[PDB]
Amino acid sequence: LVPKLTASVTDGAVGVTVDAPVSVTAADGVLAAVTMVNDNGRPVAGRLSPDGLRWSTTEQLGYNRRYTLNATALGLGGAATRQLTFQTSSPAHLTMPYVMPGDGEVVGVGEPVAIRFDENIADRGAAEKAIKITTNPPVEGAFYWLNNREVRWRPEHFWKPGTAVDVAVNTYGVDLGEGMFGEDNVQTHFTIGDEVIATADDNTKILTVRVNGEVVKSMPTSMGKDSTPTANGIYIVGSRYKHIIMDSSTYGVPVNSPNGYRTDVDWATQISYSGVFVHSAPWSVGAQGHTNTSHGSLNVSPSNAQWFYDHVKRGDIVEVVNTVGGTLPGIDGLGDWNIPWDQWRAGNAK
Amino acid sequence: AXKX
Ligand SMILES: [Cl-]
Repeated sequence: LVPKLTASVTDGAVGVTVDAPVSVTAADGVLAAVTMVNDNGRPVAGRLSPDGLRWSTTEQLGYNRRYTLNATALGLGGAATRQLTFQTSSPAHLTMPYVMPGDGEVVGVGEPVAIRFDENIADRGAAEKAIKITTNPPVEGAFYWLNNREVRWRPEHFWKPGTAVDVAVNTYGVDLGEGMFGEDNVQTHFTIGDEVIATADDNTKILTVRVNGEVVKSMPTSMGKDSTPTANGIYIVGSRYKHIIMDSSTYGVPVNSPNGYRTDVDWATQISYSGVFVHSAPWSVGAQGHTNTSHGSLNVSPSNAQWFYDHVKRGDIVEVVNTVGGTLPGIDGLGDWNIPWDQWRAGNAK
Repeated sequence: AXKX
């Protein structure tokens, strides 16, 4: 038999994607040698399999390049040689993905996996396909887009403590639509810690922190007044700040408008992108536990706000009930759990 | 322009 040469590309091909290696395989024989150079004549690092039947590139291939593949094979019935030249995808634009939570972080039972692209994603399906989530113990999850750039992944219910999550965003070489290609791959890993659920009950005006079902702290709170009430629902703990200036204009409300404000506060834990914080409020200690006086944030005592900062972590849960407000939007950025699972699972890749 |  004369040996036969097969490749993962064809001669004269254009738009060869670089999300996978280029490979050459031999049948009815073995590969004697395979070489690959780019348009500037430099070799491409590759490796021949021990059995001599498969050759594959071992380094990242580049965008908008011309490669020349040269392969020679040997069999009982003579030798076979081929040359192939192909062109890789030429993006119109590159987009870089940013993953949360951080690599090695320990986060609460509510933490969603977040892939924030820095461009609009025309082909949401292609993005979802390039993201591999792995969980141990394995638990079901699904993708849902909060806007044109950020997509989230979470299970039907809060994470189980101790679960290990692994995220591979393999977008390099992936055509994300309208000439948009991934700039790089990202790989992160995080672990779920203790179940921390804090319930802010407007009927008692108390914020109770439960760790694995055990009450560990009770905090009088003053939430948003009737005109600017705190919305009910599930809040995900975001960032923690030793101190921060709360600026209403960050959310589109001028500081000097009737509902505006600019307040430097201590021990601030963000629980919504709309501007809700758990923070120190020494001015409302008397009101805490009795009357709502804020623009929506959970006012608590300095010591309690500091305790919250020191003992609550990213991804923990704050649940607000019995307020005169509505329900936190599901696409706030930290309100993922207010979206019904059936709607989340269905997704919105379009 | 449309990055950020
Ligand atoms: Cl080069």
